[PDB]
Amino acid sequence: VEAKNETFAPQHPDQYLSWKATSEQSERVDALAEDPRLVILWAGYPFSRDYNKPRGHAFAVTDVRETLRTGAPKNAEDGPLPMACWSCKSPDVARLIQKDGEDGYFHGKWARGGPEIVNNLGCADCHNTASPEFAKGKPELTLSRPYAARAMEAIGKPFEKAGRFDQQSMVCGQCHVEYYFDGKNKAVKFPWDDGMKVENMEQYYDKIAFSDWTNSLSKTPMLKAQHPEYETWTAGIHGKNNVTCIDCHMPKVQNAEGKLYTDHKIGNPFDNFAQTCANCHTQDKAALQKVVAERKQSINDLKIKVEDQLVHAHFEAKAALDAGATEAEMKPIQDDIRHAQWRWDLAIASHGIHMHAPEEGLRMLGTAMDKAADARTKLARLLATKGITHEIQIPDISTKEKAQQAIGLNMEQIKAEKQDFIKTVIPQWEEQARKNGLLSQ
Amino acid sequence: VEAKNETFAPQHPDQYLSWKATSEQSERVDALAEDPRLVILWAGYPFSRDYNKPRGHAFAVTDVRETLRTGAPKNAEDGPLPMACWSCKSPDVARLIQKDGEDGYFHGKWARGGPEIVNNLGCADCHNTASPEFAKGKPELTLSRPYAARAMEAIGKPFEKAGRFDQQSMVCGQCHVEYYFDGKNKAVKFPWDDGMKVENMEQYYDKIAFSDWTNSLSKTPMLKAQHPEYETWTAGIHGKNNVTCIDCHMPKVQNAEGKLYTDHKIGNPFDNFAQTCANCHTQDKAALQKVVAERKQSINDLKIKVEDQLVHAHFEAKAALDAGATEAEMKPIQDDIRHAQWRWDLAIASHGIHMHAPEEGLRMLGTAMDKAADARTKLARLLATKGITHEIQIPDISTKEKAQQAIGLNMEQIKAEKQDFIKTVIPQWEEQARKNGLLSQ
Ligand code: HEC
Ligand code: HEC
Ligand code: HEC
Ligand code: HEC
Ligand code: HEC
Ligand code: HEC
Ligand code: HEC
Ligand code: HEC
Ligand code: HEC
Ligand code: HEC
Ligand SMILES: [Ca+2]
Ligand SMILES: [Ca+2]
Ligand SMILES: [Ca+2]
Ligand SMILES: [Ca+2]
Repeated sequence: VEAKNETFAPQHPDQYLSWKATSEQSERVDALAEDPRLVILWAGYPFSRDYNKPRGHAFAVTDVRETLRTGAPKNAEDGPLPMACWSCKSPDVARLIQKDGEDGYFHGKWARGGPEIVNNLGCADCHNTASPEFAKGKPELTLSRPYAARAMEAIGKPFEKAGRFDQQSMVCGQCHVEYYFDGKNKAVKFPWDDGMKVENMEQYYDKIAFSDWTNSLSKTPMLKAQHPEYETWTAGIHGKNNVTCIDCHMPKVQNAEGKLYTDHKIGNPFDNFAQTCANCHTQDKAALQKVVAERKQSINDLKIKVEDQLVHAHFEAKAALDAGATEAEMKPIQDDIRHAQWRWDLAIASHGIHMHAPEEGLRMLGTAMDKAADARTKLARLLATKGITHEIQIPDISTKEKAQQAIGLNMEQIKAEKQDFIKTVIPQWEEQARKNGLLSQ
Repeated sequence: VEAKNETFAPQHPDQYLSWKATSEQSERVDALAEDPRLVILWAGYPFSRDYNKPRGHAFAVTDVRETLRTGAPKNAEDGPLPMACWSCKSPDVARLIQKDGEDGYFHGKWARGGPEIVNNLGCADCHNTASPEFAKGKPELTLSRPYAARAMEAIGKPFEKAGRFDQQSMVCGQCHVEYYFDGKNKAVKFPWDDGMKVENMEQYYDKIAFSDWTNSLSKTPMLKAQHPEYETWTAGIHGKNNVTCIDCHMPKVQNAEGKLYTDHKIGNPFDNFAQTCANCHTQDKAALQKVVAERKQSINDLKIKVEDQLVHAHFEAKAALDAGATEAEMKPIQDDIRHAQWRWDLAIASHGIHMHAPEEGLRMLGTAMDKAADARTKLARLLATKGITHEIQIPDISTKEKAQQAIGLNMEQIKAEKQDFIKTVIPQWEEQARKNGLLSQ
């Protein structure tokens, strides 16, 4: 596998050039600053430190390098996070998987990978670049992540038997999914064995009593959702009609000399409306943008109501622990909080949900609300048995920075450490990669 | 106005015959039997006695005659309900409105109308049959209910200025809407002044402190939703694309001799798929029925979770009243129950919601859940201050008949009175109507 994408700029100029252009999509928006409530709901987990909205594929490697979530490893065995964090960021992951094998790849801390995983998300992620057919300009789409191949099988869709159009969406489905870390090596695995609906994955995580972390306010064993667009897309009316991710996000387009190719500048479809929705819809651009924005507002409105409930629940649960509640007394409440938050998180962890499957988004939040209702109703009784009967009062969480101080984060300290790491360690990584010829000189 | 529909059978055979055929749609399904939870939620209101799903237009008059809800008037001034209950059932309503004027029509009890309102929902409800153009076989659509005309104005769409296709949906919008009874005469009025969304109508009813009834379990001043398909259709993706009620429910169709006309057998569109959906869709019948049925199950699943919460809330509120809670103490809880149930009710009072605007149905239920959550959380605290800290236990409500006994209904007594009334008073009404030539001999 060839991870150095430049290698391919000469044979495949139109793709290389449009691919490279995702660097223009560089706005990196602080999702926590926008919704400080998230810091409470993720108390005790790295997402409470740093969580931004997605940007261009071109920023993948640098963004995982720079999140507060990966911390500031002193050495190849240090740092909070495992090798698996590289998995969906670079074609060097494919290199390493074929070089050291999967287990070899997953072994160790993220930091171990720093001077190995250096090329931007690119050609060998989606393409079997080895094939002689690829130089000839045929796609030769492939799944380069074996854990993604397994999952497509688990879901009844073995890649190599799927038709061309299913395969298009599956390449995106290598990374744009909900996943968890499986086993002591912490390998990536999509929780799809029982299906891809919220309640499927819920029972699945429960069969194996898995938790991503324990919320540090309520002591609840939490599950974390991550960007489930593949699951959520297939549930939506476009996916039911086999409108693929490529149909909206990678439209066929023309050379300055009318040669047709696929736009690799993967971004917002509305930017190229004539070449995307317009292919299948007669409504004009402003009409369709308007509909989409209404679904975004609806979901956001309900989204915040659920989040407000969960903020009350985590702090009520803390008030109960402080009042001497025992584990047996907390366990049913924690079950409800775990379930409520999982449904909420999965509902909105994809920033596309209002477009891909707005009605599933709304449905998940409704069922999140049902569990949050139970959680807080059980807490009001529990606290009563402890002699407390007033409303539990929440610290000021009107800003990201207040919410972070409120759950005990030393943000200056944390940012200082990260800034020191970025400034000094990353350039060491790139110099090592150059010497080893992993990175273009 | 000509309320005797037969009058028109000779000039307009294809319409008359298909119109008459809604009598084939005669299955009258007991909605209460299916969901006994409704009896609790409507405790103290007529809907807790009798509530069926819709059937054919041909059964409108007889169904309003036979519901337990209209009771068994001893005379023209007796009975629980007003004249307004006739409003959306018969073209004799249009007769009376033009003959006695609107105020004259609304004055009095339902019972007063019994020998006056006797023809089936029909031609003069939707058509200006007076127009010479109508005999010539032009539609000459009209709004025969002035309170419907006002509402279309209130919504920025004066009928006579709307285009042909908006007008099609507006005739259905004379009856298929959420309404309330305004003033001492209890005239029909659509609560559309602030718009037709759930939150519009909610603030609207609140501005004027209106209540339909007080739930007899929780003493909450309740609002009742009714079949808001007009409002809900305009909100959905088909209405946004001006697919009219006629496009799915009254398809254009062909004579045995290829004369084209509009099917007046108003029923389920799927029955005539080749002539309805198929006009605009390429998916086949089973594919589209399958989608529609999934949305129906999603909504029904959420629907029952909200209902269960509201059942708990009404009985918890009762427990609190029983424990001595004062009005000041109850008022904030009652506000939340009123709001929660209103959002739920409006979300599912239309049996078409999963088809017309599934996502607005889901959304409303989500916001119903948020208020139900607040209601029960405040109740748990209120009860605590009364020395109660255990879960409030709910009577057995597993059947319609159990739930009805549980809220204090004497159903045998009620049914016996109704049965007596139907057997003896109705045939008197029809004989009077014949003698006055209101009803075909
Ligand atoms: C595929 C299964 C992934 C694994 C494993 C990890 N990430 Fe990821 N990440 C993935 C996608 C598809 C996206 C974009 C969509 C989205 O909703 O964000 C991302 C994005 C990020 C970002 C940028 C945004 C942000 O959160 O600031 C960061 C910083 C990031 N990912 C970090 C990260 C870490 C630290 C991981 C190891 C736990 C990790 N990702 C794994 C897909 C996948
Ligand atoms: C996934 C995120 C991709 C990355 C990274 C790259 N390509 Fe791609 N490419 C992708 C898809 C989904 C498709 C279309 C397949 C189909 O069935 O239509 C393609 C296609 C190509 C082609 C074929 C010609 C064409 O349709 O334009 C070429 C020559 C190609 N891709 C080249 C290419 C190069 C050089 C890349 C690295 C810079 C690269 N692709 C990355 C998806 C993805
Ligand atoms: C793992 C190798 C990925 C594959 C395969 C695909 N995407 Fe991706 N995507 C990935 C990451 C890590 C990120 C976040 C980048 C960051 O640094 O923040 C993304 C992001 C997107 C976005 C958002 C773009 C923006 O400007 O905001 C989109 C629209 C997107 N990805 C689409 C997409 C499609 C359509 C894919 C299949 C061809 C696809 N991605 C594959 C990682 C990976
Ligand atoms: C058209 C029917 C689409 C298909 C098929 C897919 N996506 Fe999409 N996506 C679409 C739109 C219109 C938007 C933007 C919504 C808006 O408010 O403008 C998106 C967005 C995304 C994003 C996030 C973008 C961001 O926050 O920067 C991602 C990560 C994304 N889409 C992924 C994605 C994948 C993986 C798909 C195949 C499973 C896919 N989309 C299909 C429209 C459409
Ligand atoms: C063909 C490959 C499509 C492209 C490209 C886009 N859409 Fe689409 N859309 C498509 C189908 C086949 C359908 C189902 C209706 C039908 O014609 O049978 C739709 C439906 C929608 C809807 C309504 C459903 C809903 O989710 O509420 C919307 C709002 C919609 N499509 C939006 C949309 C946008 C914004 C697109 C460009 C980003 C777009 N579609 C592209 C097929 C296709
Ligand atoms: C229009 C503004 C109406 C007024 C005023 C009343 N009703 Fe009605 N009713 C209306 C529609 C559009 C429908 C069918 C749709 C639906 O969801 O039911 C009905 C149906 C009935 C039925 C049949 C089903 C049932 O509940 O058993 C009955 C018995 C009925 N309506 C009774 C009724 C009474 C007693 C009224 C006065 C309070 C009344 N309706 C007013 C529209 C309208
Ligand atoms: C509303 C529930 C209606 C009732 C009751 C009746 N008609 Fe109707 N009719 C209705 C609509 C919505 C339309 C279509 C208008 C359009 O723009 O296409 C019609 C049309 C007719 C016509 C016109 C010819 C045609 O398109 O078939 C005729 C001759 C007609 N209607 C006759 C008719 C008679 C005789 C009725 C009482 C038995 C009657 N209609 C009732 C809606 C409604
Ligand atoms: C008041 C005069 C009405 C107008 C105008 C329209 N409808 Fe109606 N509809 C009305 C009632 C009172 C009822 C319930 C009948 C009963 O006795 O239960 C209904 C019912 C329907 C139904 C359900 C039919 C079934 O078989 O279950 C549908 C599909 C329906 N109505 C459609 C409809 C359309 C499309 C209209 C505009 C042309 C329309 N109705 C007008 C009362 C009135
Ligand atoms: C196609 C896009 C439709 C339009 C436009 C309207 N309706 Fe509809 N309606 C449609 C379907 C497919 C169904 C049945 C759903 C199912 O599960 O099979 C319905 C149903 C109704 C009903 C209730 C039927 C019943 O319970 O017997 C009513 C009262 C109804 N529809 C009313 C209605 C009105 C008033 C409309 C214009 C505002 C309207 N529908 C448009 C499909 C479509
Ligand atoms: C033209 C007058 C239509 C008729 C008749 C029916 N539908 Fe439709 N539908 C129509 C449009 C213009 C759209 C929007 C997408 C697009 O092509 O631009 C749709 C969309 C749908 C959808 C997807 C949206 C959603 O609500 O989830 C479904 C599921 C759908 N339509 C179903 C449907 C059925 C069951 C119909 C017969 C009862 C039907 N449509 C008729 C236009 C028209
Ligand atoms: Ca973005
Ligand atoms: Ca996860
Ligand atoms: Ca029916
Ligand atoms: Ca009402």
